[PDB]
Amino acid sequence: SMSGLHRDFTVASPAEFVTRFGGDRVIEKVLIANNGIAAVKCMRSIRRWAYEMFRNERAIRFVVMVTPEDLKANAEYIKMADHYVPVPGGPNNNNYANVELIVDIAKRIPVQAVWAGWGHASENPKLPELLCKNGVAFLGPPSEAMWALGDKIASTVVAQTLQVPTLPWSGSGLTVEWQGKRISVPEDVYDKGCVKDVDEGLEAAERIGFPLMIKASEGGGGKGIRKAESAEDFPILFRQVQSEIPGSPIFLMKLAQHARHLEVQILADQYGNAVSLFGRDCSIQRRHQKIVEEAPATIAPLAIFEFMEQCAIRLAKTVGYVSAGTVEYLYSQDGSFHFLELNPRLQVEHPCTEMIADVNLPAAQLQIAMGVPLHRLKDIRLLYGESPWGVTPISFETPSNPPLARGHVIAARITSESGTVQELNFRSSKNVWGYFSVQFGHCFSWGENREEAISNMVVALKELSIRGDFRTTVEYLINLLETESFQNNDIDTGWLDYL
Repeated sequence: SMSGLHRDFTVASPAEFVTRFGGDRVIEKVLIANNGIAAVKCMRSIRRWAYEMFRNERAIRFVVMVTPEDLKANAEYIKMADHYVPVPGGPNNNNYANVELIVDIAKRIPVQAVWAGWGHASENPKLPELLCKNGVAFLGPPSEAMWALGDKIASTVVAQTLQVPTLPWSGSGLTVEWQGKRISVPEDVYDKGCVKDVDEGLEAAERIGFPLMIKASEGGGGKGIRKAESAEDFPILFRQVQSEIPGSPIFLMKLAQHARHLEVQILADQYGNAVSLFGRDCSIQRRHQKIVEEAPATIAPLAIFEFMEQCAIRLAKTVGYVSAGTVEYLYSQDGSFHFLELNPRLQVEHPCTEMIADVNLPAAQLQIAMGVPLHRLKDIRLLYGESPWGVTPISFETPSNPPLARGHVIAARITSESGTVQELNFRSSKNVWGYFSVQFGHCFSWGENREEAISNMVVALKELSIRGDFRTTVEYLINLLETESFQNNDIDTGWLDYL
């Protein structure tokens, strides 16, 4: 995982840093509630920052969890960490996703914090909840924020309240009344967004139009989802969704007719300040999978993408968000965008943004978790044109130097033809780096401009193809990246099919 690329700008210990930087809580021992690439990038990013600040890569100790599997396969993440605690094997609910387990190990060590990144319990509000109730910090939003955010039903009411365009759904039109105190959606208004039976489901279904999606809020992970295309199928489809994720609330939402998928990168401290770090473009997908990703998103006019940025920050500030998160939008060929959801966690394609904005996200996460306020994070100060170590307040809303992304990035999701994660090296192109977890992986390419970004990524995939387990699986990526349609960044993405 890439960590990036006279006075004394260093302290002697976490303690001094917390004190010196307006911090309010010292975290020097962290438990990583995850494994694989997530566990690797978390350590690498933080340790890079630890070295820059303490001239000691180990200043922030790490304790990881190891299932009898990862352990036997010799996952690299195991020897990297400072301490590791062996955990039960089997599905994640017996480990990396078992919340009681995490807080239990978190308490016994003890650590001052936990990081889960993405996957597993990363989005389960009961984790930060149980952690705080035992005085263990969380490198992610507080349970209140995720609560106040809720599932799609709740968050959509909130986007709507804040007047953010949304796709027509069973809850279209619902809002709540809106100094402090985060927003909350009444249990009664929430139910007005669901559907209890085929009777009322069909009702709303007619008001929305076909085709549409039948989705269970508790659903997710390939479950609790269906595509209704006619009133003659709604009944069986709706009952299908019921039998798959029983008891779950269900809602309907219009099926977006092939548009762009844009993301906004949010970063917020524990004081009310939240900023955007440009966004990502992930309109290229192969069967519900983000294959190729861009950064920033150029497809959309800076004026319109900047507005999405503001709404996103608004949305975040309202739920009292903390740390990093993603707000997904749906930009249309003409100029219409709709809020889709907010990711209460860091994503795997984050290195894109780290690359165009020079921000070490996991390190930001850790400093915010110690109470350091945005204007006191070196990476942000620099991004805002300020002093690397000044104490000066930064006006994020109306900055004197509106940050500009440095370059363009391309990200490709790759697949194969001891260890769990393999770091990739390229003698060919030099603005590319990647990893491969053994199954899937990612490659990140930097370029002075989009052209060079695409170019480099390609020359890299080719070097990649020399590898045995990569003689075919990445061929279509190269062909795809070289297609003229992609070359000119056509607003239309249809061409992805007849490839």
